[PDB]
Amino acid sequence: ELPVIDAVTTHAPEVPPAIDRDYPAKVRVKMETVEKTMKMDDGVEYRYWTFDGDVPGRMIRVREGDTVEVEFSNNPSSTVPHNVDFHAATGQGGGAAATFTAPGRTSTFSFKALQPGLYIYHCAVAPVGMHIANGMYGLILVEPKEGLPKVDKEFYIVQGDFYTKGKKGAQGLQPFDMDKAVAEQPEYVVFNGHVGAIAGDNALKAKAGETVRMYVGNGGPNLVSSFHVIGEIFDKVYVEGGKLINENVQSTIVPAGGSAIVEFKVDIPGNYTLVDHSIFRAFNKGALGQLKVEGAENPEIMTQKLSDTAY
Amino acid sequence: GELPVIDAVTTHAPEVPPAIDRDYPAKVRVKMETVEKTMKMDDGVEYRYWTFDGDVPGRMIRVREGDTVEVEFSNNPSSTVPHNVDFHAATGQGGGAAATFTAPGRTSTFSFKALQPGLYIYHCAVAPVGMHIANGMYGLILVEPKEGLPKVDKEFYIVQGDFYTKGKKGAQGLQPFDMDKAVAEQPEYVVFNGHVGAIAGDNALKAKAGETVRMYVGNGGPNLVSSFHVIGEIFDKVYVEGGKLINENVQSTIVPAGGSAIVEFKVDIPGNYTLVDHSIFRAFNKGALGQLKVEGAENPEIMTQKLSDTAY
Amino acid sequence: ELPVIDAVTTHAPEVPPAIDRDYPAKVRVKMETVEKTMKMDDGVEYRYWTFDGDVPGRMIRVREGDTVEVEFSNNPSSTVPHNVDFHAATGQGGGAAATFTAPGRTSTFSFKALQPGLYIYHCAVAPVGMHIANGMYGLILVEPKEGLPKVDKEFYIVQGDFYTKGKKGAQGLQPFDMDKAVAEQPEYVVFNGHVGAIAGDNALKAKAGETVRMYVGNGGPNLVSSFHVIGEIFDKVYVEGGKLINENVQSTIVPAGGSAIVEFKVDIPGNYTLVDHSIFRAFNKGALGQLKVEGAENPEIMTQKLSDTAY
Ligand SMILES: [Cu+2]
Ligand SMILES: [Cu+2]
Ligand SMILES: [Cu+2]
Ligand SMILES: [Cu+2]
Ligand SMILES: [Cu+2]
Ligand SMILES: [Cu+2]
Repeated sequence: ELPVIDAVTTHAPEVPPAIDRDYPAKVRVKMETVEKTMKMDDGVEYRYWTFDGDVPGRMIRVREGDTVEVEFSNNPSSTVPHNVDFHAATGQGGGAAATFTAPGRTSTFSFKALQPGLYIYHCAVAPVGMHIANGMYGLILVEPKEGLPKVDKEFYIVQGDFYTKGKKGAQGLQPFDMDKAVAEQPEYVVFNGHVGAIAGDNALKAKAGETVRMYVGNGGPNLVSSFHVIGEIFDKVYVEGGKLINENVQSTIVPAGGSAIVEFKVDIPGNYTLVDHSIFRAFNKGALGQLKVEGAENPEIMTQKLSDTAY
Repeated sequence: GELPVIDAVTTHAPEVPPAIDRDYPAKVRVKMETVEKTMKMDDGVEYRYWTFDGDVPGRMIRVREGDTVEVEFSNNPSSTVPHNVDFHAATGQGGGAAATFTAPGRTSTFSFKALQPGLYIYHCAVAPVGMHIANGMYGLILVEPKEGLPKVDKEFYIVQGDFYTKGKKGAQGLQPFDMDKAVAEQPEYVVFNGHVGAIAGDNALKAKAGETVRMYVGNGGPNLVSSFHVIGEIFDKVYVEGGKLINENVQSTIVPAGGSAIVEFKVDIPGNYTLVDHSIFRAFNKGALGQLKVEGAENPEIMTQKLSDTAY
Repeated sequence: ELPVIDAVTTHAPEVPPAIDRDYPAKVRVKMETVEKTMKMDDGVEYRYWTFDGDVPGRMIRVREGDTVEVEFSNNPSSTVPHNVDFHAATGQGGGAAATFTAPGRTSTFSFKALQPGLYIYHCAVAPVGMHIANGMYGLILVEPKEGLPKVDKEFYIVQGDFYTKGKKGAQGLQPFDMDKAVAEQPEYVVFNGHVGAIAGDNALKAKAGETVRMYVGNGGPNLVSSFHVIGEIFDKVYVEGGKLINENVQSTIVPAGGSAIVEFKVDIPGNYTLVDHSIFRAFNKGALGQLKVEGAENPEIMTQKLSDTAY
């Protein structure tokens, strides 16, 4: 039958390596759900529900035609059951029924990855919106049979909207707020679970001259992202994460429960800012990340300020 | 004047008219009636709907690019206001709205040429436009390419809409339209085909394992943009924004307000597949949830049941 | 080096002429920021922050491979500094750092236009959302080296959402409302800065038989547009302002901080209404424009009302 291979899965913002196999395999993935309290912002704590200890879950990377076998464990300290719906999976609930797992239990199931693409996976236990809004989502990349083109740098980015009882900035442990969630009025909108998770000392890094690809998911639960990198243009966009390629795009829509792949070349050093360009989200609710690029200046691409005079 | 005349075959949702087996233009005659009527929105919740032909959405029309569409548009004498129709398929003043303004008890006729293929919203455009749309007056007209569309085993007609009631969702009785919530874009219900449960439970769509499925998806709005997804399926093909461009291997696709999309997939194994707007509180808290029930033989090679349950 | 050329820029809804040049140039652009009070609607005044005296800024048109040299002046009557982030620019802030300009000063800098497309530019001084929400955005078109196809008529259209302390209709000078902006609850949604800016006596004009191209931007700050022209179908859409072309589209998404190009032939006379088809925006918040087309009727394309009888 098919050979068995253990999956390499990565914590955001890292991405598993490209697959060098030209035949189908049974790829074994282990996942654990963990409820834990973490910092959403300075002085603000939140009780996240997570795949494997953070938001988003770890990235999976398989090849079209693979069978994906999932061993799904719910930590005994969890208060509720959890499960997983893979948008990459064809069949009931994307796997949700087969993976329904009470605290302190393990479920196993498998599915065939019939189509390439970049797929959200998320918990689907009722009330589904709360399980997602507490942070239970990630991406699985299903490569085309021939692979994707080579790039220098790859990053794993997932946007989410969060609903707290207090206003943004209100200190302490902030509970989930169902009324704000139903009204689609989030207090925080973030990349990778937390304000500053990929900014500042957590900034992404590259060098001038390098090609960059970002695997961008939107776990929602509710918002649609107008995704943009300040100071860059997307040379290529895989539209809605599908096969169709657009070029020379400044800002691209990432549907709720959907994805996009964007590619660009960083030509000169600087700090490049990832945003949701519904711009009060970025500068007032947290939807802001950084890519720091080192290397040599090149005035032919962009200069510093050349003069300052009276007007 | 010398074209043959064909009576249109139109369908109530979720059904779709047969494919056109024509490689030549015709004059297609369409009859429409507008009716105001109280129906159930949800358990114990009633709503005064304004409708094309007695339900939400209106009946689906299907013609071929290059056809002349002759519309006979009647407003039921019981209606309280005039109604008309703007076809996004039509080129010219108001998409036909200027030519179809019809008082209760009257009938208007006009015609237009369907110059471009696509999947087009049609809706009432009487002032105030947002209320006429928000009360349910929208449908789809499919204009086929001259060579037709590929064959598929099953076709469905789905239209999302957002609704604005004075009471909160669940509040019992006849709920009036709430202008202030509509202007704020804060709907109480978000539904497929006009009502909670319209294509779920006993009303679920039906297919058999092995069949290819095409869904004609509209968004009448008035206000929301849909992130459309089928739980347990991947879109093999998407006609982007309802146009000529085809995307493939898409999990969730944007349906603009007043816009559309065509999606296609193959249902490989049995199960209950859920249509949602994946702005997910709309799906599970406001009604934007449909079901496709597929019967046939299991296939563990596509997906298994739970294989084991052990202590962790 | 490069020949130096002065830019021809235009106030909306006009577009600069097509570029016939077959060689790269250094294109000099002068921009001034001005804060001024203008009418938003009948009896409603608003303190706008503008590029060159209105909303949107003047449209810039250059050729892929040009160097764009910007002379950026901030009027001494301004209360705060202003700058510009060009989405067409590759590098720090899209130029925002290099163009940071206090009231009464002029900055200069330059950047190379590396990719064709239709790009938003906007102010990026903190708080970014407020500078954008007060009116500081425009479009720059970067033509492909071979130019775009010829059309008869071209228009410059930019949607924006505005946040006033009072409800829509409230008279007098209306201050910016930060709370409504953070909540994404605008009072006005308009084309080109004001209610009626391209309607009525300000309507766009064409003649039956002409091909029309609209360069459509969305300055936001927050809303995504479902752009539609009542009575027309888009023959061509440059998706998200990029290279990919869709055809036969009734309504297209314009991302926040993004753009689209749409093209259609006007076949018969009439009044064709530009709307955001999130339709309460168009008929209750101001997102309504008009294209008046003169010429001969053609009943084979659409008839008038042919009869009115009893039912
Ligand atoms: Cu869960
Ligand atoms: Cu999902
Ligand atoms: Cu009506
Ligand atoms: Cu419409
Ligand atoms: Cu400014
Ligand atoms: Cu920007």
